[PDB]
Amino acid sequence: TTALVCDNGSGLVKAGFAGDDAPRAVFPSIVGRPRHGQKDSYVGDEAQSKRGILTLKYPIEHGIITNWDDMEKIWHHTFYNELRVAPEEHPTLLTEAPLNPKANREKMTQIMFETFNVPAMYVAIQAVLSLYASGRTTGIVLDSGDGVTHNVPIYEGYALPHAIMRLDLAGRDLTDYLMKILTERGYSFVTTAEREIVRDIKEKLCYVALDFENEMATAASSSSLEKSYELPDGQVITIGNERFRCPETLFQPSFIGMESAGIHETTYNSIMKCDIDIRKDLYANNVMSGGTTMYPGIADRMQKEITALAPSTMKIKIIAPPERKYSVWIGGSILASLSTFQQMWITKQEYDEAGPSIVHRKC
Ligand SMILES: CO[C@H]1CC2=CC(=O)O[C@H](C2)[C@H](C)[C@@H](OC)C[C@H](OC)/C=C/[C@H](C)[C@@H](OC)C[C@@H](OC)/C=C/[C@H](C)[C@@H]([C@@H](C)[C@@H](OC)[C@@H](C)CCC(=O)[C@H](C)[C@@H](C/C=C/N(C)C=O)OC)OC(=O)/C=C/C=C(\C)C1
Ligand SMILES: Nc1ncnc2c1ncn2[C@@H]1O[C@H](COP(=O)(O)OP(=O)(O)OP(=O)(O)O)[C@@H](O)[C@H]1O
Ligand SMILES: [Ca+2]
Ligand SMILES: [Ca+2]
Repeated sequence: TTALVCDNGSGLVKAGFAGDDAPRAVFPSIVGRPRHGQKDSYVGDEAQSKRGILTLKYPIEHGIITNWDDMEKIWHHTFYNELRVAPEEHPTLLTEAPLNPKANREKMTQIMFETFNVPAMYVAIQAVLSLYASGRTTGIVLDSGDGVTHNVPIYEGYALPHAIMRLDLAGRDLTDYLMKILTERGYSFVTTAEREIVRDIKEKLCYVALDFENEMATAASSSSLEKSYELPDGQVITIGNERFRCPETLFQPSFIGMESAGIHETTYNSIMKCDIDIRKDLYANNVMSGGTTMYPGIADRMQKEITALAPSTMKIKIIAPPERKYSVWIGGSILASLSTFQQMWITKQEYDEAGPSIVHRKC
């Protein structure tokens, strides 16, 4: 009876056992079916590698599960293939997006008990789990993944739904933009294989400039910011100002034609929707989570930008844990293992005697 933790993301599923330091399984949130072994369906890395003979579907869009048949296949693959577990033997903690609809969390609960016959289950908000992994119960999380970005203020352990901000700009948009600007440089990154290559470039060589203009001027007048990158076939290319122009989009979404406030502004706006009494607690506990917060320099830039927006007397701290690609998962692991959490699981009996809407009371 070890609990399972499944963190379901737009781009990647992170899954494993409560008490482990990291998820054992990290794989793409993709289900593929034949166009014309062969097997009836494929999930994860195998679906991506065999994509030329498959139609791919992405059942989590901007953090929200939108296809239940495909999501069932993802969970089945997680349990049976990746973790090699019988879900009927393990309490299972799932994660969900901030502002996940009531009907959605009901269907998650239904499927876990009825399809997978789990003995117990819980559904927790991703950003809240990341805050827990940072060792606190009060703060404001910026969670940015492959498909969605949220600001989530949290007080005494619970998210404050009225102040949550959602922005449909995240890692996939940054990858697409890097493809575009490397192509404008004189290269050609346009195909699906080239998307995977550019994602690798983004993850290895991009960074957030402390000051965009200073960095552009450095790049214009020297080769000091230029890095080499070797493609799979051996050709070597040069990346220059694209390294920081790509993640700059988070702070200035207009670079890709979005009129949204940038991540510093949405952080400020979210704090200002909260009760005035807790705002200082939020400013002093800005926690970054998700893969799209991984850029070197992001914390210092956030500190600078929030300082410029906040009152002059305000103490501001940005916490950017090294583990933040997996901090939602870690939060789930430590929560599921915690003595005081054990009474909070929805049990199989509780489900049988209430149905899926028990999720609103217990979660
Ligand atoms: C080495 O592993 C760590 C890696 C890590 C990941 C990360 O993302 O962040 C870093 C660490 C982090 C920045 C860190 O870095 C070095 C610094 C952090 O600074 C304070 C230090 C953390 C220590 C690791 C931790 O030592 C155990 C310090 C400790 O200090 C006293 C903190 C303890 C917190 C009390 C504890 C809480 C938050 C955690 O408890 C396990 C929560 C799960 C409690 C949740 C809770 O009380 C809610 C409100 C209640 C009800 C549920 C409400 N829900 C679900 C609402 O939505 O749950 C029952 O928090 C912890 O015990 C946190 C433990 C974290 C780990 C074991 C992860
Ligand atoms: N070192 C890195 N630098 C920049 N981006 C990174 C880095 N590592 C991972 N990423 C990006 O992070 C994203 C994946 O992060 P994450 O697992 O948090 O998202 P997700 O949970 O799948 O999606 P979402 O939370 O949006 O639903 C991808 O876009 C990936 O390219
Ligand atoms: Ca996520
Ligand atoms: Ca703008």
